[PDB]
Amino acid sequence: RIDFILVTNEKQKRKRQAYESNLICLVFVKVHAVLCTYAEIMHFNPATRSRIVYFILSRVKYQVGINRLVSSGIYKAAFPLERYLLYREWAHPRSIYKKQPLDLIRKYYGEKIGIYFAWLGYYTQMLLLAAVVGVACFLYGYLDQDNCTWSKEVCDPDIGGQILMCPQCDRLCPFWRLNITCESSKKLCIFDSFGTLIFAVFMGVWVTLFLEFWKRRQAELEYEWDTIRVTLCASAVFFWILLIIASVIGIIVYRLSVFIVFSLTPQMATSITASIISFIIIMILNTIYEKVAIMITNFELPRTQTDYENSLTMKMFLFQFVNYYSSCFYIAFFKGKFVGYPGDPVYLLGKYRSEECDPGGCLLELTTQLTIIMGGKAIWNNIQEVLLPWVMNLIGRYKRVSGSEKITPRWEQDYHLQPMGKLGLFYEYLEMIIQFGFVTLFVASFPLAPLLALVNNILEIRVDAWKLTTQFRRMVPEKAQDIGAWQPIMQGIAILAVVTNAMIIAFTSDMIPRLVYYWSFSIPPYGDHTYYTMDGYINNTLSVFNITCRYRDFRNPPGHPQEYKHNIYYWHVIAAKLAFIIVMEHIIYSVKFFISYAIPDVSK
Amino acid sequence: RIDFILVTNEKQKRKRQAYESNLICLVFVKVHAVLCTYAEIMHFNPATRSRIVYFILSRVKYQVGINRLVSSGIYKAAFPLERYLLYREWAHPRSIYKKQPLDLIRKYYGEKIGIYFAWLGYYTQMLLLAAVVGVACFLYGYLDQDNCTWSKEVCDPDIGGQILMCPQCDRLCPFWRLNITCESSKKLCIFDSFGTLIFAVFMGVWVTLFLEFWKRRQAELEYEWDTIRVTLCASAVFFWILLIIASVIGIIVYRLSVFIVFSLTPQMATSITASIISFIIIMILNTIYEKVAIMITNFELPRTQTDYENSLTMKMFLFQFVNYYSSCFYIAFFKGKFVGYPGDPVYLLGKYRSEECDPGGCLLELTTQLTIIMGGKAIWNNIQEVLLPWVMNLIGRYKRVSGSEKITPRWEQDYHLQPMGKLGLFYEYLEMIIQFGFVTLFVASFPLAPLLALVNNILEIRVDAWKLTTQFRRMVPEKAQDIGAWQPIMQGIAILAVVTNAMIIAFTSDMIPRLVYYWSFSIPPYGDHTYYTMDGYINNTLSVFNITCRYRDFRNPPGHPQEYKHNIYYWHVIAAKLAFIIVMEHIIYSVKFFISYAIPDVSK
Ligand SMILES: [Ca+2]
Ligand SMILES: [Ca+2]
Repeated sequence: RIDFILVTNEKQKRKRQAYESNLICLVFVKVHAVLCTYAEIMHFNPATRSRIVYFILSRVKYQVGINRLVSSGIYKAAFPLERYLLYREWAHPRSIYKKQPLDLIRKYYGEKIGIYFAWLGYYTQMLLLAAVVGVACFLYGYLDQDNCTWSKEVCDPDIGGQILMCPQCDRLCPFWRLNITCESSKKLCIFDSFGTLIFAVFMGVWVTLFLEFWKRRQAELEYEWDTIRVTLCASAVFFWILLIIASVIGIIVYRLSVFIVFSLTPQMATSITASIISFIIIMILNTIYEKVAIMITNFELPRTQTDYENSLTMKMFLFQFVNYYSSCFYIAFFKGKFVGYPGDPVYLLGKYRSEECDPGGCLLELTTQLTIIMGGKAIWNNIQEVLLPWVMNLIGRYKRVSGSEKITPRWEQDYHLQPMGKLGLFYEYLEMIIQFGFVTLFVASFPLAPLLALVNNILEIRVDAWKLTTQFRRMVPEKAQDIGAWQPIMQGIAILAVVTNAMIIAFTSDMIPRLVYYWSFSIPPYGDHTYYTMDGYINNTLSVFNITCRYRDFRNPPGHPQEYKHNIYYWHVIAAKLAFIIVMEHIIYSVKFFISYAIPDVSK
Repeated sequence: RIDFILVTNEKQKRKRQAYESNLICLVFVKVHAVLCTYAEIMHFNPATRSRIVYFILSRVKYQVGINRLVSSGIYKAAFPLERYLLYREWAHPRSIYKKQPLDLIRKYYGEKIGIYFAWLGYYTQMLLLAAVVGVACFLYGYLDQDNCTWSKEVCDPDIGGQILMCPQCDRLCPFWRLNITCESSKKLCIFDSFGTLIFAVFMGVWVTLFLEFWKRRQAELEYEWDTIRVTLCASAVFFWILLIIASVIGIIVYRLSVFIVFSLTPQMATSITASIISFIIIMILNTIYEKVAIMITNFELPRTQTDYENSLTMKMFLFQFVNYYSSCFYIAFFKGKFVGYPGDPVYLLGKYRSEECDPGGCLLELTTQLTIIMGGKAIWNNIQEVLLPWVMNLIGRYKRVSGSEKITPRWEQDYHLQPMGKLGLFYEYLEMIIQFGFVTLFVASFPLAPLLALVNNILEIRVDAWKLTTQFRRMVPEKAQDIGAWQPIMQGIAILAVVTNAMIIAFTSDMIPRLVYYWSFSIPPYGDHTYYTMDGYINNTLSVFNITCRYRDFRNPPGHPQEYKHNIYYWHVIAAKLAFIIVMEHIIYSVKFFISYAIPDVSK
């Protein structure tokens, strides 16, 4: 029974006939394994039966491997050929919610694809406790939003009506009031109130437990399963940061476009629309960033893709890092900053002015860009994988695909299946490490981003199950362990996540400015109250600006001793911002030190 | 030739005679190795000749090892028996400065003691580049101290003479002027000026390079050489923090003693004297902390000392951490804080007041406590090791000790030598990890603390060479690698050092308050000058206090809007303190990420 099938005319022909000769123990050439004699050199099962015959295909070149032989063009394809159950209890409609038979991914696909499919299946249950603490925040961020006087002053037009602010832009830009920030700041109080600073502190607890409990999990998965130089790297990173700023400026021009033609408030309709339009070009500029990441690595020194696990990963992911997240690193740490003396922008070192944010925290503009990137990439990378097959279950496959595991010699049909690609699950880990660096990078806001990534991870655990089972020409059942190049990147994201979640709460969410006013401006030092009460916070926080209106900034009022230089309060909150950065990092980095000390990695 | 020598009466006698029987292939019993037959079970040289016969002594107990046999009392001692050169070119006066033959510590003592003696020898050259950048600071902290107007106002009695401060203590405590802080603040400007915030940033660069270049070094050393549970651990840490605060209060009462009987200013003579008196009791309370660390581990569960490498290390070092450093963690983060409304102390939750620091930064009280702890422990732990032998080279040893390597059967003389102790180089790594967590914990101040620890590490590299060669009964040449339990502790000190050096500069050194005044109070916002100049900083920084005098604090003057609550400036500097914590950690933790990425660990 079959294990692997292969498929200037006479000049390449003599290059081909000599390799098949010592392999011996259109028309497609069968193999079958002499089977034992290469099973002792490396340390039955049809998934293993394709392994050893690929190990046979590894050593013997020619006299004058299919690495350069298929890349030259002599061969057109070389490919291989339990499956019935993986369409029923693990694939689609006949049943879709049943626990994943991960040891029956060893049975078919091994651990190249299993260590993604248990890292996905662990991720989903680890997103389950992370989504109820999104629903918990959705409970007391919305249902508790009837008294909290953050999003009650802003929607009462008596506390939030007469608050006449300044324009942001220069021309065609109004003196816009408050009471136009209510439909955004009635749902803003579910994203920030108290159970996000519980939740992001929980997320920092979560991601540093998501790691370590997976570190115990993959150890259990390791248990149940087997076991000129500084000049060349310079001009690869140096053209890169020149192309980072293209991606940072990609959103902003498409921020310069849609905001003109426009003007369920239109402000939510626009922030959806620009995060659709920027989602178009980040879908486009993703294609270029794969092609300019290949041509920099082949212009880099020789190693087959096998070294691109260390080099294309650190370039193509890190392009995707810049392509996806450095737009969101704009709406978060660089958008809302740099207003000055006459509302002085930094003018962005050119002839135009720079742009500002709104007085609710600029987190809502993030949290919809966060939503419909990670929930648009969830759609678009699970609609692209039902459009490649150009149908969803055309043929019946009721008694036929049982037979395709029975015997059913069909390799003319398996030639029609698309090849897996030269890089395997590199493109599939990429769209999840992109998702994982969305659930943990910008999560203070939108705590249901686990739930959105939960029902995604009930489908993506099943749609990637389905296209591996039905659609793709079968990948070689390679045995790897420790998923590899992403685990320093996940920890590289997670240590960056403890910084950036804390920088989300401090520098792009006005909850520390709320925390402080509760504790240090409604006490009678600088305040007018008896005990702690959040009454009167929206007038009590911002800076007036004489016509020589308020703007989202902590600055001395004009007509005071040192005006448009900061306050005690810009100084206190930025000192409490920087303390919250300092405290919550030194606690989460201690709990990361404690929890990894509290439980050993190897299985109990 | 000899490899290892051993040495109710009849009741213990029958327990003894049966072990020697199958070992066969006062009066001291020789051994010599049947030598080959245990050299294949584990994977010539007299240093190895004592290894394999100790490996022979490992398996065969008795029928009814010297672990429990010498601990019971049947045996009185069991011990073992190239050496001429290690007294000449590596030991003392005949020659003392010659490069250490570290591979000739493999020749005699192996890698139990060699991996300390190359970790010391690397440490010394890595303290050499760290001491010139102490001399560089000693150049432009002293020789540049003629204009800097920090320590020129304080010694000019015209800028620092009329500055009439407040008392610190309550009774017998004066209204003390300035011009009594000049002899301390003429040498204060060598400890803090610019080339300490270069140097501590250099130290944070240094310790994160001291690690990684040793990580490359020990890899080269690995290359050239071989290859109820939560309830029991609770009440060990819970009685401990009750004994931490004894060590914190150990200094303060001996701060309450000497400061009464007293009152080259007497203030330098007192800070030497109390850091002599606290050095007495920390020498005393060290003895208790060894005895209460043993009796907690034998009251903990059974493992011979072999598990005490993981448990006595994490208790006895961590006692020494608390015994030595938590006095210096008092003079640094908890001494100079908590002054309040009528100069309100926190009263230390009792019937007495609390105590304050001086207006130069409280770093000088640290830097002499830092000096004469680490330079008194350098004396006392290298005078205790010339007093145990009760002489230094009594006998001639010119042609005799050459003969002790020639043959010279002398085991009656080697019985007189003191035993090495049950724990080996645990007490010798301890006094250096104590020194290493002095060079890197509290180093912003005293940049010659590498040079003090350099000439120490020319003697300690030689006095520990000498007592290993002449004095001690020879340790068993055990082969270990990665020095072990201290390498997570060194990295545990070093990641704590990046925090605490930055917390030295910010929270216990007024250089950030100098940095800020240079940049943000002598510009005309809040200032009265044309360009940046450090003129007028000592009046311009502190808080007046109506009789209702200045004190080292950033507070609103009485008779202002919200008095004795902080300023823009307490708010700016503490925001720039916390930023300097944030920036220099995120740069040093990035350079730690960059340098460990820049160079691979395994040898080139
Ligand atoms: Ca997929
Ligand atoms: Ca010593």
